[PDB]
Amino acid sequence: STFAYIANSESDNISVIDVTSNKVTATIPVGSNPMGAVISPDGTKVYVANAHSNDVSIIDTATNNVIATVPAGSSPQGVAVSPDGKQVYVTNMASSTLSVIDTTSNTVAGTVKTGKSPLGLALSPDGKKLYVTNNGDKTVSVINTVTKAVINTVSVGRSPKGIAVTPDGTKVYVANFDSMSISVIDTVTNSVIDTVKVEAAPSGIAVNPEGTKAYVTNVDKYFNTVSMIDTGTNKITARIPVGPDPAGIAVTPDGKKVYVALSFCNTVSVIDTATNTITATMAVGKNPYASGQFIGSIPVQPVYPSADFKSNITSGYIFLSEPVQFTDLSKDATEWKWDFGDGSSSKKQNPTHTYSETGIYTVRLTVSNSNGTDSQISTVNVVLKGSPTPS
Repeated sequence: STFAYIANSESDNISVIDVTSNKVTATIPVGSNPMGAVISPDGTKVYVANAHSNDVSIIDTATNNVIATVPAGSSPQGVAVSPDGKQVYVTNMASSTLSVIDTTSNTVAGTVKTGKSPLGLALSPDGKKLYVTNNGDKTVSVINTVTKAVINTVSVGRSPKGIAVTPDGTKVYVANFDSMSISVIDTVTNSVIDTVKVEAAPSGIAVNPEGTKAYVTNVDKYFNTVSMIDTGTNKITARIPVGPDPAGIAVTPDGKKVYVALSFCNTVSVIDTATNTITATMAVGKNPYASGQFIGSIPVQPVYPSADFKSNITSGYIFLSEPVQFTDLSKDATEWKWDFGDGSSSKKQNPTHTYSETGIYTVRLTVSNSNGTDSQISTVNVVLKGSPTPS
């Protein structure tokens, strides 16, 4: 049960996607301008940064329900979850602070002054060090999660954004958006040990489970790509063309797929890490952003409805003004939404419809329940008696 949680900033909701079928299985309303979603290590909770409502939504992965809303700082952007799931970290861009949230009480247990305009954050594997990119300061703040103090300020490039730590915790990669480079930090000394020059504006960063490769989203008018970086040489080895303004990015836990949210297109592109090719691009909410750990396996899967139906159409076609009987065959559905493909619709389970003009119509059935949604399509050929029949 592996899923992706995409924050649709302009529709104030979260798109849940089954990474196995690349299908959106649910849409969860949250706060205002959700800019980030992250799943806890155990996969039981998802945390969402609502930029315009200065708070965090907490979602129960078993029911897709928001169970709480914790107030944060000014303009929350990114979230990270401690290895045990007891503390949630949030970057507050406008107030240049970091909120530390206690998950046993779901309340703010600390506020740390970061660099100017913090954005990206990534936690060390042991959970003791948090790394924050101060986007408006050309620096990364290294915070001691125990003392809640910045123990070191690493100098990086201009407008640092995306940031990630390797699985073995030896290196932290930093995307310097305006400097067209990627800083590499040695966690042992918090020293920049290498700066990788790139073709465009590096934005998001994600290291694969093996720690061998790091994927980077690069912004450039018309030449947007998803680049790869060999963690052993710190050199780009491949570039994959993607839609405009790629931002956030994540690798699936099995390392087979790469998810990229295209805010400008209201879609999410899926890449096969084996062939470095785009194997799918699906629609989500408006202005999707997905930073950090937004993909993970959950122990309990919510009971999703399964759309399916049939009609009284036998010959593959139907005559003009001849009624069509639709029978719902969906599983675990409590709500129906029929689109006949002619501008009319229905909310009845088993609707009847008559078309007023000949033609080929697309009939879509969208079923839903407290946990999510599912859809089914069907083509209906309406013709006159004696007219040519379909193949």
